Amino acid sequence: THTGQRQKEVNENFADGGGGALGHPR
Amino acid sequence: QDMDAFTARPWETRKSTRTGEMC
Amino acid sequence: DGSMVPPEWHRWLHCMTYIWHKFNVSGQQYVPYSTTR
Amino acid sequence: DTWYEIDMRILTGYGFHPFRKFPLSGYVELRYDRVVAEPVELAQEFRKFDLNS
Amino acid sequence: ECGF
Amino acid sequence: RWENPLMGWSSTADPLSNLV
Amino acid sequence: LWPMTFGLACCAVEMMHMAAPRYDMDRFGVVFRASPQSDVMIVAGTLTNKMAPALRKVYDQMRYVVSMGSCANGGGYYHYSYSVVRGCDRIVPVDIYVPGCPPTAEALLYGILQLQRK
Amino acid sequence: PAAHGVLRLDPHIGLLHRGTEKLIEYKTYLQALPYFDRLDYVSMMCNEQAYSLAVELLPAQIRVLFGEITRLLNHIMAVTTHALDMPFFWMFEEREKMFEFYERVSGARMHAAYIRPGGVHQDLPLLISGRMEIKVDDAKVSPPKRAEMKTSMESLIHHFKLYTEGYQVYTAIEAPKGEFGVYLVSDGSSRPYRCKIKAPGFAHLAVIIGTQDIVFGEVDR
Amino acid sequence: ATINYPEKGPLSPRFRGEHALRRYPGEERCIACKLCEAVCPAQAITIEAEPRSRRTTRYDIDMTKCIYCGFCQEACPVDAIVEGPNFEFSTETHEELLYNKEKLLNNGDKWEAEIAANIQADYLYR
Amino acid sequence: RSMHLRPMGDLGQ
Ligand code: SF4
Ligand code: SF4
Ligand code: SF4
Ligand SMILES: [Zn+2]
Repeated sequence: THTGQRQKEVNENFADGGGGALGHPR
Repeated sequence: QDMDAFTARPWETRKSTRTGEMC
Repeated sequence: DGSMVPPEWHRWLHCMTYIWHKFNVSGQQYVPYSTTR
Repeated sequence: DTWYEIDMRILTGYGFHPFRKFPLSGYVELRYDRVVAEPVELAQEFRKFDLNS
Repeated sequence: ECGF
Repeated sequence: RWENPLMGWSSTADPLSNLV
Repeated sequence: LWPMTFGLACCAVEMMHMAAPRYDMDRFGVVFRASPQSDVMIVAGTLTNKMAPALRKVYDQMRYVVSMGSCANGGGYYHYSYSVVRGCDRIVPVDIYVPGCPPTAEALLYGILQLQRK
Repeated sequence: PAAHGVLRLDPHIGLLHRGTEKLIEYKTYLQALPYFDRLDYVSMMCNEQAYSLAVELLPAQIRVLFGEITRLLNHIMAVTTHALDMPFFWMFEEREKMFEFYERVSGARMHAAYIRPGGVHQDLPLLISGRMEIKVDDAKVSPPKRAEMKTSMESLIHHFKLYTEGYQVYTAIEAPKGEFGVYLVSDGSSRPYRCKIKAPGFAHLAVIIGTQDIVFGEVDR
Repeated sequence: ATINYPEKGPLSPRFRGEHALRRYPGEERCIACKLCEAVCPAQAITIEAEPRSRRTTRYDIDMTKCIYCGFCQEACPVDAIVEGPNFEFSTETHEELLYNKEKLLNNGDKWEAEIAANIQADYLYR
Repeated sequence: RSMHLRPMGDLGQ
């Protein structure tokens, strides 16, 4: 897994902020 | 704050230790 | 089954108005595990 | 509107004082495996939070 | 007897 | 406090663990 | 799939909504039924320690089990309480798990149809 | 089927007891609000209005309108289930329409967790004893709006502390089943010290059984 | 009334169904503040973090303790966690209802064409 | 601890 760690469910896309109030604290 | 790493947070810690272990 | 509707059409069908489907694959199925070392 | 109670019998199970400042999860579980009671063991323990500023 |  | 086999929780067997 | 209803708490009033005109489980053959002449038991609502013997007894006199709601599933809001069984799996073998608190009558209809597929 | 849920005939109640009142003592005032929808699960907004009124120790409220909608929802269930002990279907279609109103205002058809101490959670979308702005402009009790939480430092601090710790802190109402009251003892911390729930149905229960519209989620709490 | 399920009943952009972890327009949005866990009225969220930025290593939600109340979505200051529109994720075993960081991230990657328009519809009432 | 064979063990097992 991206962390590094009974199909084994594993996400494949290994990973203000844009959008104004839709992002993160500025 | 006190009131218009990244390992643990103060409220959850007993006490430190959390769950038996502590931009 | 209802899980066959893609998420884009899921909005329309329910009158609500990296991407990435797969239906409910239970009975792949998701098996849980610890994501930490 | 703390009948009304409060027993805290009107609310607890037969043969069981929970509302005394008594552990939240209690002392015994129940399972079939009838139905029998056993000492309480939680897969995840209640995480006590220290919120007081 | 509805349960017992 | 052991670790749950399935999810890695912090299991317990002491009822008075959070009694303060 | 004539279900016997173990209506415990709020999940029960979200499943009597599926027999309501909008969903009408009877159109699928699923009838609001009676004496456990029943095939599937829907454990909908918190199962208390006090009631668990009754649930097991009616299971024995009955088959499939559908668990509706977080309470019946794994305890939900009341999981850490001394009076509640953390899930109905500890008492009866469950075939289908309907998540939600309460799950929508549509979600329970999905659970029933997935039980039909099973 | 006419046991109104879980009743052993006394009445040997305790079949729906879940230690709600004890669990409220382990959870902050906001975390305990959802506990009040699951008491009379036919009068969710009316249940969580009394708790909000008590906490506001510490307003929107819309609360009275949704309390009347909830009164109609509860009385439909009471009368139709009494008759059934099926009009039940005829009026449960209307109950479904009301559940859609609930879901449009909160997001859940039954347990909205919408009437909060300080007013109501969100505005109506551009919306329809005793059987048918919107919140207090005090960011030390009610969380700030998400736009301000991401632009103002005081708002971010208050949003952080109101959701992790909470705010530092019976009252009876005419619920659709009678007098629903809460004896709240604060504590001075961010969590209730004691929360007794006077349910209308407890004294009433002390084939109705139908005319007392008994819901065991409140007789047992 | 009767509708022909599985035509489906009306819902709103505020619907509180299956949870999902979201991403920035690839990086995750969760910075592990643990405010969803702190608020979680059912203690359904187990998080562990480490430097690695500040992102979660463990991010679990127990759908069998969860009361599906959206408090986590509301506590999250970065729109990372959310209740999706999906109400049709019934399983045949209990273990499938104990979600993981991978399960929640896959939920956010599958339902993103809808949990991004619903937010845009409702983000101005929040 | 922490079809008839299902209520016998904890989650997983
Ligand atoms: S799962 Fe939720 S709706 Fe169902 S009985 Fe439990 S609290 Fe009530
Ligand atoms: S999901 Fe949101 S609230 Fe929860 S830890 Fe991540 S950033 Fe914090
Ligand atoms: S919806 Fe509520 S109960 Fe479920 S994980 Fe989020 S905060 Fe916890
Ligand atoms: Zn940025």
